[PDB]
Amino acid sequence: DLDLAKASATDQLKKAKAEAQVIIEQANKRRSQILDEAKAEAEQERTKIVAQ
Amino acid sequence: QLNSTEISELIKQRIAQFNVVSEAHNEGTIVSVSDGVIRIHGLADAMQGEMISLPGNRYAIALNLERDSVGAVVMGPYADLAEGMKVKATGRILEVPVGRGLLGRVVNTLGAPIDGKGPLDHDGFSAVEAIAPGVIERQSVDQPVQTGYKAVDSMIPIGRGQRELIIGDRQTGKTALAIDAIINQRDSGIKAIYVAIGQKASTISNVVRKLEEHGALANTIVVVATASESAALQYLAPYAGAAMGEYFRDRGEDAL
Ligand SMILES: Nc1ncnc2c1ncn2[C@@H]1O[C@H](COP(=O)(O)OP(=O)(O)OP(=O)(O)O)[C@@H](O)[C@H]1O
Ligand SMILES: [Mg+2]
Repeated sequence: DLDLAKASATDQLKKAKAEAQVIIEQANKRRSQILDEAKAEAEQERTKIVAQ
Repeated sequence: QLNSTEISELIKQRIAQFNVVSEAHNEGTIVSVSDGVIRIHGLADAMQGEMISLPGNRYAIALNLERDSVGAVVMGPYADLAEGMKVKATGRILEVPVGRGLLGRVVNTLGAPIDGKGPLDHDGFSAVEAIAPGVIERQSVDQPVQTGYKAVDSMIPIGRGQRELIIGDRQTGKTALAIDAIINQRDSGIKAIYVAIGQKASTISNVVRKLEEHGALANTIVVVATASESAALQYLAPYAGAAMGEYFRDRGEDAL
């Protein structure tokens, strides 16, 4: 159970590093969504202002 | 394109419209003046609620027909008057212009335009004092009036033809809620009217500017009586505003 415990602890440690990365990846994607919708709303607003 | 020739043609057309032959009129004299109230001697042919024309372009309303005098109120600055000035009687009962050509204009309670846009186009006149349609002529309200806000469309819904009082203390958002209601009818096919009684003038200009900023102004009539103007004008402001709204009601359209 020393051999088992060392191997299993490493598998757990691997897992946490991986899942931290996938959270950060998804966060950058959500950032990109927010910013692209920011560009979209910027343009829409300008189209209103010129008519005024 | 601004064009001089079309203006010249219009002036000539006004000369053609003028009729030189005169008409007999009943006349009277101002006897006493105070605080916008007037006492007039003469006008044997006057009727209660009539519009009396004073010197200049100002008018007055006949309130009391006493035995030997008429009690009246000036619809403007009264300080320029003096006992003895002749006043003529227009048989017209108090009236104001009406029509769909008024949309997008800022107008005094006497129907005169206050904006710099120019003279006004109207589909005749409607009377300021009138009695509303009777019990048999009414119909149940069955259609929504979608204002912008979540709360009042969900909890306190308003139907076309309903009367709903926005009540609260000063600086609580009453004005904002009302004009956001106007602005959301911009596309719903409901005509809008805004009557400002006694507000500070700067407010009214800022409100019209915000209505223009969202493109709702082309769907609104705005009636103005500033805090500076004579009390009679304020008192009659909502009645004039009501007289304009009835035009759309009676032609089968919806108005707010
Ligand atoms: N939805 C809102 N969110 C935040 N502030 C708002 C909102 N609606 C209105 N206000 C604010 O309320 C304040 C007063 O608005 P408003 O002029 O409509 O009030 P009022 O009670 O009608 O005022 P008054 O009695 O002076 O006419 C303004 O500062 C405005 O920004
Ligand atoms: Mg207000």
